[PDB]
Amino acid sequence: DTRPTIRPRNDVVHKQLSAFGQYVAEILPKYVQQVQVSCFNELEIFIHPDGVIPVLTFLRDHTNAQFKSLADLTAVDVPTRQNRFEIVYNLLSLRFNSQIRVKTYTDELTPIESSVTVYKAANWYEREIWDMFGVFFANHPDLRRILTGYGFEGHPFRKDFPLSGYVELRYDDEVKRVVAEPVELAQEFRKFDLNSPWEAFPAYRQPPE
Amino acid sequence: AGLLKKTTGLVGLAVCETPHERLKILYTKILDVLGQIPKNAAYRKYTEQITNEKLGMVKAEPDVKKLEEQLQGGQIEEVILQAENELSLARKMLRWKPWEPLVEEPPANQWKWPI
Amino acid sequence: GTSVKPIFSRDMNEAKRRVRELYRAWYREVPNTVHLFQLDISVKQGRDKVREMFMKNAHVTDPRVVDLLVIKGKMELEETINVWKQRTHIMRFFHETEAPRPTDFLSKFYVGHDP
Amino acid sequence: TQDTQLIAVDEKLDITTLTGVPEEHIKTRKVRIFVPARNNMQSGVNNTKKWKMEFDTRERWENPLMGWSSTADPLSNLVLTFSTKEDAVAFAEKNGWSFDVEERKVPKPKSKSYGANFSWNKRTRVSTK
Amino acid sequence: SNLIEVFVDGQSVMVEPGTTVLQACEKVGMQIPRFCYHERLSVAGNCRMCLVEIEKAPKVVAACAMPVMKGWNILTNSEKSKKAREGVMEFLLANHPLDCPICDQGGECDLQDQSMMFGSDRSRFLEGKRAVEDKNIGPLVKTIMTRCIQCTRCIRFASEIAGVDDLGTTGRGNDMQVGTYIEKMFMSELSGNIIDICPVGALTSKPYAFTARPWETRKTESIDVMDAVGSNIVVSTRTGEVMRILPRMHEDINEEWISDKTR
Amino acid sequence: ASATRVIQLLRNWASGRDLQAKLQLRYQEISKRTQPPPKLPVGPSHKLSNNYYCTRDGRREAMPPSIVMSSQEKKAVTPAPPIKRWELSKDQPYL
Amino acid sequence: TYKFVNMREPSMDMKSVTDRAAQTLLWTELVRGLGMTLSYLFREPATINYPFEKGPLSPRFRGEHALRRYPSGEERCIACKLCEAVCPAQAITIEAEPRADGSRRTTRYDIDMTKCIYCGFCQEACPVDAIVEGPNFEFSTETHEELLYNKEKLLNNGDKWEAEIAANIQADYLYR
Amino acid sequence: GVRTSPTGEKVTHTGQAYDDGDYRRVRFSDRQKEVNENFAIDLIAEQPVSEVGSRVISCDGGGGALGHPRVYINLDKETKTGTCGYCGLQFRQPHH
Amino acid sequence: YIRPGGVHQDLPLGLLDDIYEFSKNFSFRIDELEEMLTNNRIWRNRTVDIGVVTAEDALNYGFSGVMLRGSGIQWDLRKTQPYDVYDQVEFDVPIGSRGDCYDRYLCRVEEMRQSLRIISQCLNKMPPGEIKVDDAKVSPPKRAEMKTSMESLIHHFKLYTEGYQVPPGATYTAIEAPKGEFGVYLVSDGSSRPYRCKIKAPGFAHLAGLDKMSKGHMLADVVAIIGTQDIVFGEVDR
Amino acid sequence: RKCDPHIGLLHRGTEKLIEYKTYLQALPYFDRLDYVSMMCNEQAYSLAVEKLLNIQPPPR
Ligand code: SF4
Ligand code: SF4
Ligand code: SF4
Ligand code: SF4
Ligand code: FES
Ligand SMILES: [K+]
Ligand SMILES: [Zn+2]
Repeated sequence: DTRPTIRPRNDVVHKQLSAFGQYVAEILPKYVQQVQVSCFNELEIFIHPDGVIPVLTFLRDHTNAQFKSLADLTAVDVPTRQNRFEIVYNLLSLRFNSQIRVKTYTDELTPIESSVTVYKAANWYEREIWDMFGVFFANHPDLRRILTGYGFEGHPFRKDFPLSGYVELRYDDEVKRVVAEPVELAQEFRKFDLNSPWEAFPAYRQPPE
Repeated sequence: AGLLKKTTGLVGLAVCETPHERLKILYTKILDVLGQIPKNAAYRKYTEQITNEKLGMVKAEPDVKKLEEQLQGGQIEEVILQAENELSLARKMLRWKPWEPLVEEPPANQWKWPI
Repeated sequence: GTSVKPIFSRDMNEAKRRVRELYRAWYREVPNTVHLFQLDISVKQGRDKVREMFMKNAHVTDPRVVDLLVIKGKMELEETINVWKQRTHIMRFFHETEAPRPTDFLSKFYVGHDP
Repeated sequence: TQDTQLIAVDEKLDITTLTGVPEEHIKTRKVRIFVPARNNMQSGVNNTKKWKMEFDTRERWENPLMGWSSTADPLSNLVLTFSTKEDAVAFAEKNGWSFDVEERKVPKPKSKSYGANFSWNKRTRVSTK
Repeated sequence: SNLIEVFVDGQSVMVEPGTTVLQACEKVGMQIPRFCYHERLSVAGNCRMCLVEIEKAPKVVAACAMPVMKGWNILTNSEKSKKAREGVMEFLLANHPLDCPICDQGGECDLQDQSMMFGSDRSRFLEGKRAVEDKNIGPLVKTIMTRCIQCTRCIRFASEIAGVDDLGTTGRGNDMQVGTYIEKMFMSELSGNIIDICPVGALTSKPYAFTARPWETRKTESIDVMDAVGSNIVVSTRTGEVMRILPRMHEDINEEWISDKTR
Repeated sequence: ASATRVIQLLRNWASGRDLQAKLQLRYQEISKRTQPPPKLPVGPSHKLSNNYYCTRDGRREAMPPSIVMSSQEKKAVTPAPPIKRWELSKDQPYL
Repeated sequence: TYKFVNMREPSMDMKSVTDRAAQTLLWTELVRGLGMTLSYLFREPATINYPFEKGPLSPRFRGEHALRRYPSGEERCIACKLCEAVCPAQAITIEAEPRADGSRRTTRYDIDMTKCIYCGFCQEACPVDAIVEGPNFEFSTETHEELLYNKEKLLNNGDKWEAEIAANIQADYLYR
Repeated sequence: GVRTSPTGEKVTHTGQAYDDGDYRRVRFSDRQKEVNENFAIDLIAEQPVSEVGSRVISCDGGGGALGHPRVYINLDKETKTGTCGYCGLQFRQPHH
Repeated sequence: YIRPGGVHQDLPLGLLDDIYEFSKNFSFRIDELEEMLTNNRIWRNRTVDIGVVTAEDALNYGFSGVMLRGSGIQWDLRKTQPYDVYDQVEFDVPIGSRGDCYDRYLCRVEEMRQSLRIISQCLNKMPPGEIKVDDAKVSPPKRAEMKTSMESLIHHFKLYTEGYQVPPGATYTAIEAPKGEFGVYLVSDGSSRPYRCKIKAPGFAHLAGLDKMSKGHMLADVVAIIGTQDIVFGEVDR
Repeated sequence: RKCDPHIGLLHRGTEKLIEYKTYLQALPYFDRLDYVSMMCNEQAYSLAVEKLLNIQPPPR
């Protein structure tokens, strides 16, 4: 084939995903702000934060969507935006053999309606989002830290949280108990600025401001 | 109309010995609730189109197995199960009611993710 | 721009209300917590450490923020009540092992380039 | 355009009390907002288009052992990128950090003409090519 | 009123008449790859990588020297331009020495980076490469002249920004070598700047020679204090040590250069 | 360290199958650890001509995600046609 | 293609019920389990007599690191820092300086063997096959500091395992 | 070879040797200061200078793929010899 | 070993023979395992009708992999969304019936046997050619070329120092991991480093449902209903 | 009655550590997520990176 290295691209899936994207957009124009199909046939739906519950319920219950499995629930921390956190939902439809992406936005101080009602799988995913990033979710049953140690300060996955953290641990013999101290690395993490100053992909050349 | 299947395979999904009437009554309840939806909503026309095909579809075929094959919805017990979900979806859709225009246009650069 | 929907409290008054019983829920079990965890420290220095932690978070003048610490303190209370934090986690609040960092400019100039 | 029990929250965002940063690393640190200059060794410009946030350097001694560059400042390798100065300068005091901002240096347009290399009068005529 | 209009990749751009194609492309944001063209120095044309395709024009023009006129659609990413860039780089990398592990330009070499972006992924040059004897021009400038690509940036800098005419090109053909013929140190207060303009590791700094790598140093902006001009510099520090003082750009104080006493 | 036939009959009968045929220990059927040097092939792009990278750049042909609807009768459409029902296995339907 | 793993309905004839009842009272599947444990008792144990019988490895095995040198004697490392740049755990620290004779090598080449992940990325990145992971995997030590190798210990390893590392890359260089 | 320090400690090829007043020496007591003896700075000198009748040469360190990347040295300056950067082997044109 | 663009290096000569030799007797070893437990009265009583989950309950709880298969839900990414050359190999997915511990353990054992056929097909249909994408800008060039040609050396240098810049975008791939639907939500920004790599944990939703499956069962069955869980504790904790 | 599985006892910062590394450098992390599914983990990450790169591996 003329493209033995380039990954083949499917247009039929692109058309089916695009048609469904318009379908969902017309169904709930109250929350669906923009929708796009990526080059590698993946659909993303951009909803308003208030539409977290209604949009998910429609995708879960509609006969023409039947997205009945929350694959994962994560957020991407982008400090340059007004709402730095960007909650992302990934759903899979077993009946129609397709996956969808539903993404919202949220600043530091704003609660999001927990999707525990629609997807009981979200319950533990919600705690991770709050623990790693700090996004609080209202109506969550048992919202608490899930991964970080007890009495942990801050939210690690935030881009403004240092990788090495603020506190290390040590067994102090004077108190005969493991204690916490300010971090002091034997060798500091050698940061590597390895971004070439030459443009990589002209396709994503952001127009000048 | 097809012998009564011993089990649906799926755990918890009990076999419905009288599935034809169950589909007919639920589908009528679907168009019932869709009545409270004004015409302008895209939800009304699409769901009515889906259910109207399905309603005239279940009444035409008396056999269960031809119904399941032609419905393209797996076992029949899933069809009542999903039609029930469509009922609950339409009911709670009446509360939120997304026909209204977008509640708020997002900030200028909330999307657009090249950093 | 100047208006954004709240967490739990609509202004400082109810936000301050949710602080008070949180302090109440923190006062009562400190002798119980000390008994539970075999704290070396007596009860008395437990009570004001709760007071001091509540005191350092005083400059906050935003209802949404105060809710966040209020709920965060609730989890801290929850972690302490159902023996989720051990002695080391409790003693973490009492910064014991680390030497006192002096506050006068002269001492800082003597020890290092710390501004 | 959103009736969600909206209240007046005029006061500036003060999330500092929630980020968990200790008291020392929240005042005595002076962050810098700047557009990084191009690596003068190279000639490309694709690294001078995003505002950067960085923290002032601190002590870096040598280990009594083989002797790496030890440190005690966690906010040493933290570099943040912002697409606009206003977003960058807003992230500083929202997190409660004293900042100084250096405006973007735009290379001024320079008129270049090949014909000037061979000029009848002007001293810009080159002696080699 | 004089502003003529061009179409950089179709998008309309307002350009002062006499503007080169390269600057017009830069107006949109596209940076045409280049070796010989340095903004401060004159324009030469030896690079041949600034080649670009003008719409409905059969010959690829050199964006470093061609002045635009009315209604030109500079197809930067056209196929013909991409074939031209690959061809020109293939010639550049034909005789280049395999010194990347031992060349100081490694990690910040324009030839290296432009090979990753605009260049092939292999070589079809099954011949013997050329080698050129080294030259000595002082205890400050590393001279591995085998890596040179004859962009004549050093020649242009010496005769324009330095004022001394001792760097030139001797001989013709592939055997042409850039240097000073008779042995003589290239000494001036701005001598060390030829290290920066050189796009390859042909001219590097002897004091810093092979003591660090560009991807591992932390760059900190500062102001030089050796002289009263107050040139802005970028002090590069790694593991609490100072290796390089690179010039910054200010366009008013120090342009893009620093003195040797500064560096 | 292949055992006596008396054990083999007892060992086989106790397990209920012929164990001498397929054994858990590799005696000699393994490949020799000193193998002749290989001659690896080349990729499809290992050509001296008509192999310009501009015609085989996988990365440079990834367009930005195309938008279909943006905030700033038509038949109902499913994301994809419903899957066909899986049929029973033929080698061994019921285990 | 799916198969129903557990959809076997036992027969209700007088024969089958008695066999199940006979299986119940006279424990048979328990005897079958017992009978097979006896089969493994008489079999051949697979234990290898360590350390007299070390396990079987491959030439690609990644173990203790070592810097090799050219047949002339001069080291192979020319301090390109590729190994340090690609080290996923940043266990490599390199400091270079112009040697007295000209061609310059590392003055500090330290590998943190308690921070190393033994991924082998260093030996791939090296353009001169200088840093390699030797066949040794028995360099356990009593103190943490003894693990933190520097240039001298690594160079000693290169002068110790050279008779083995040379053969390994001799058998594997064609694959790479 | 290895030169001992005045304090009585072997000096590494890098020139490292602890000062008499340096406290960071107690580590070596009851242990041994690891130092290599095959000083590559010395061993490369013993290699004879190869003589070839050609303006340029190609050195790969021997072994083809097992050596360093192939480089070409310009043996034109009759004043001195050309040494490969990777391995250090010298070359010289015999009276050109 | 498995890296973006293929694999590191080709198989050592004579490896396929050893794979065939090992797979030849593995059918017997599987029968050795399953004979002592499948019919064992003690084993079934320790797993049968324990940790039973429904169909819709498993789907909503985010369960994937065996847990959908073990409880009637006919789902397997190796067949529904074939990745790599999984669309060419033939195999049978062992759908369970009761959904308890015993059914899933049987599904695991049957999935063990079914992999042997996939191993058999891979061994008999292994094609010739290279092992990495023939593109130096993504996979490193061969060591023979890196020491010979200019472009290979530069690409090897840049690929092992900076890496291959990837187009700015976000993706969520998933594969039928031996435990579930392991997947990654990879978010790039056009640089040479990821911006966010969220790791889908098959055990995360699995362990989230442990309370639901443990409802009513005796504490001594809690080990049984985490044994069928197959929670490796480097994935849930990440 | 309830089973509260306290996890995080091995919360190594893998998702944060991946950000600071390159795509090739982050490969060994996925081998160290699930101690037993090694190639399966790398296969998922490889497919993700290849999908973004719009590049397919050779048939072998
Ligand atoms: S100048 Fe550039 S291409 Fe030449 S050896 Fe140095 S880094 Fe490599
Ligand atoms: S020495 Fe450098 S600046 Fe001078 S011509 Fe050669 S490459 Fe250009
Ligand atoms: S094998 Fe060890 S030293 Fe080498 S690159 Fe990997 S982590 Fe670094
Ligand atoms: S990769 Fe090899 S040559 Fe380069 S610095 Fe490391 S050991 Fe030295
Ligand atoms: S840039 Fe115009 S020729 Fe080099
Ligand atoms: K240079
Ligand atoms: Zn050599």
